[PDB]
Amino acid sequence: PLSYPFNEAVALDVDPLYAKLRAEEPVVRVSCPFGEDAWLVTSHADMKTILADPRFSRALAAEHDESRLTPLPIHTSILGMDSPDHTRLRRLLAKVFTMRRVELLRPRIEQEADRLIDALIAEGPPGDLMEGFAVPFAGTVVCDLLGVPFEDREQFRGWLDAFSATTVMTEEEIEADTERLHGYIAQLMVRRRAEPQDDLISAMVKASDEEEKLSEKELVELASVLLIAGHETVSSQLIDSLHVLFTHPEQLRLLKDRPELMPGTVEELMRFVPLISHVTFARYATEDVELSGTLVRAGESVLPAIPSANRDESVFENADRFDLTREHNPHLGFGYGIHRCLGAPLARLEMQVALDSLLRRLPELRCAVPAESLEWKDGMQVRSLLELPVLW
Ligand code: HEM
Repeated sequence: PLSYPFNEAVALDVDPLYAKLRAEEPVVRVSCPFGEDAWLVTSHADMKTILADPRFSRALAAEHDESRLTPLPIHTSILGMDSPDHTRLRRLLAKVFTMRRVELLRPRIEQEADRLIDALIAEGPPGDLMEGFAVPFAGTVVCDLLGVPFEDREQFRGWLDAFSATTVMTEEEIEADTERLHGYIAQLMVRRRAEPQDDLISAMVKASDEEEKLSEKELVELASVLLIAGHETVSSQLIDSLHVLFTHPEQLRLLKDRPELMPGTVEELMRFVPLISHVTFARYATEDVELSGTLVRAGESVLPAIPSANRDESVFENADRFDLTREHNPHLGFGYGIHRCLGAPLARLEMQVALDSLLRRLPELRCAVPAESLEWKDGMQVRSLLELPVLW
C-alpha cells in the first residue's frame, strides 16, 4: 500500500501523481499517517459518489480507527453525522443560518472591507494582504455572524490549529487546545442564553432550548466548526485566490476590466485553488461498491481528494488552467450532497466583496516579492500563505 500523502504539499503546486492516477488508476490503496489504511479516490465522478451516495457513511468512522491525516479524529460535529442526527443539525442550522440573514450582512461586510483597505493605505506599502486583510476580514465577518467577540481573537485564535494540524502538533496539545476552544464557547453560550444578541449562537441556543433539539456539547462543537470554517477556511481560500490572481496577471487584468465576471471568477477560484491540502474527511462504505474498476468492500474507508476532482480533465476542459470565464464549473470545492457546505452563500459573498473592494480601491495592486520568497503554512489540512506582501 502506497504511503499517503505521497509528497508534502508545496505552495499551490498540485502533485503530478494525481493526474497520473486519474488517467491510469483512479482509486488506489494507501496507508495513512493515522488510523486504518484507505482507498484514495481521485476522480470527479467517484468524488460525487463517495460524498453523496448513502452507501458511504461519515458516522461509521466513529466505529473505526478513522483513516486520517490528523493525529486524532476531528470533532466534526454535523460533518461527522449521518441521518438521522445529521438531518436534525442541518435543519436547526438552516433555520437560523438563512440566506436572508447572510444577504443582510452585505453592507457590514462591504464596510469592513473598506475599513481594512483604509488602514492599509494609512500604514503605507508594503501591506500584508494576509494579516492585514484576509485574516481580519474573515475574522470580523464570522465573529459578527456567530457572536464570538472578535476582541477575544487573541485568546481563541491560538486554539484553532488543533482542528486542522497534521504533523506539527502532538495529541496532547490537540486535546488541550480542543478543550480550550470547546470550553470557551460553552462560557459564551451561558451569556448568550441569558442575554441573546443578533447572532447565530443566540439563535441556535434559542432553537435548541425551545425544542430540546440539541445537547449542550453538540451546540458547542457545532459553533466551534462554524468559527473555524469562517475564520480559517475563508481566509485561507481568499489569500490563496489573491496569489492565483497575482500569478496569473492576464486573468487579473481581465477581472479588473470586466468586473461583471466576478461571480464566475469566485467559482473558478473555488475549483482551481487546491485549497484542501490532500483529502477531506474519510467515509466508510456500508456495502461493497466498485469505483473506477476498484472494488471497495463494506467497512473499508475512502479518502475524498476533492482538489484532484476539481482538476478532472474529463469534467473541466483544460482543468490544469485557470480561466475565470469558465462556464461549465460543477466544482466540488464546497462539497457535494448531504454534507455540502452550508457556508457557501456566505463564503461567496465574502470572496466577491473582498476581491471587488481591493481592485476598486487599489487599482495598481501587485505582489511585492517573487513567488519563490513566500512563506506557506505547512502541516495543516488546508493551504494558506503566512504573508502576502503587496504594493499599490
Ligand atoms: C471558502 C470557504 C469555505 C470552503 C472552501 C468550504 C468548504 C467546504 C467543504 C468542501 C465542505 C464539505 C466537506 C466534506 O464533505 O468533507 C464543507 C462543509 C461545511 N461547511 Fe464549509 N467551506 C467554507 C466556508 C464555510 C463557512 C464560512 C461556514 C459557516 C460559517 C461553513 C460551514 C460548513 C459546514 C457546517 C459544513 C458541514 C455541512 C454538513 O455536514 O451538512 N463553511 N465546507
